[PDB]
Amino acid sequence: LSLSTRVTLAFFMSLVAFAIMLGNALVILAFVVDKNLRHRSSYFFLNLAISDFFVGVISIPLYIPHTLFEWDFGKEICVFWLTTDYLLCTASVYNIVLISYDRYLSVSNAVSYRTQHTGVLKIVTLMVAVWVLAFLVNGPMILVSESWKDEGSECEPGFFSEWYILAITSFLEFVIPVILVAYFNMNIYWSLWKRDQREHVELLRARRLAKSLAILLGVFAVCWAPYSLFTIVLSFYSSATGPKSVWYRIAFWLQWFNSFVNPLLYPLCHKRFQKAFLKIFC
Ligand SMILES: NCCc1c[nH]cn1
Repeated sequence: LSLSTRVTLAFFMSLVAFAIMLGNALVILAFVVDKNLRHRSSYFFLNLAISDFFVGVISIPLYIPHTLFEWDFGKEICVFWLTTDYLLCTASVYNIVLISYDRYLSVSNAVSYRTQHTGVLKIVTLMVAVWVLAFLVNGPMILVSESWKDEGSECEPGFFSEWYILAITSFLEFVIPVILVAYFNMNIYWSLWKRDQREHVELLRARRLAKSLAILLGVFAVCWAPYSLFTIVLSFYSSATGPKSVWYRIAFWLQWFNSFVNPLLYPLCHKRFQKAFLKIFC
C-alpha cells in the first residue's frame, strides 16, 4: 500500500485510540475526584472504564506499527499483546454483564437493594472476580496454544487452528453474556411495564425505556458478533489462520469501537456522573 494511505490510516487509528483513552480517563477522573460516586454502579463503571482505557493505551497503539508499518512483534511481545487484549475485552464484556445484573437487582428487589449493606470489600471482590474470569477464559489457552503455532510468524492465537476451542471461548465470552444482558434488560422493561393522558405518558416512557435497553443490547451484539462469527466460520473452514480480508479487519476493529462506545453509554448517561463531569469541566 502507498505510504500516504498508510500514514492516513495510522493517524485515524491513533485518533480512535486517543478517544478511547480520553473518555475512560474522564470517567476515572470523575470517580476519583467527586467522592460522591461510591455506589456499586459507580464502582462497576470504574472497572469498565479501566478496562476500556487500558484497551486504548496498550492494544491499539501496539497494533498500529505491527500492521500499518510492518513492525515485527517479538514472540514474547506478541504473547503479551494477545493476552492483554483478550483479557481487557473479556473484562469489558463481563463488566457490562455485572452492570446489567446490578440494575436488574435494583429494579427487582429495590427494597433489599436500598436497605442492603454492601461494603467496599464485596465490591472489590466482584471486580476482582470479573477480572479473574476474564483472564481464565482466554489467557490459559493463549499461553498453552503458543506452542501449537507454526514456525512462520503469526500473531493470532494458536487455538484459532481448532474451531471447537473458538466455539467454547465465544460461548463463554459472547453467547452467555448476551443472553444474560438480554434477560436482565427484558426483566427491567417488564418491571416498568407491570408498574404501568396518564396512559399516553406511561406508553411514551415505556417506549423510551425499551428504546434505551434495545440500543444497549444491539450495540453490544453488533460490536461483538461479527468478529466472533467470522473467526468461528473461518476456523471451521480452516481459513482462520492466514491472510485476512477487509471485512475481517473491520470486524476486528468493531470490538475496539465497542470499547470506545462504552464510556458514552453507561457512565455518561448517569446523572451522578453527569454532575461530576459538569463540575469538573466548569
Ligand atoms: N477480543 C479479541 C481481540 C480483539 C478483537 N478485535 C479487537 N481486539
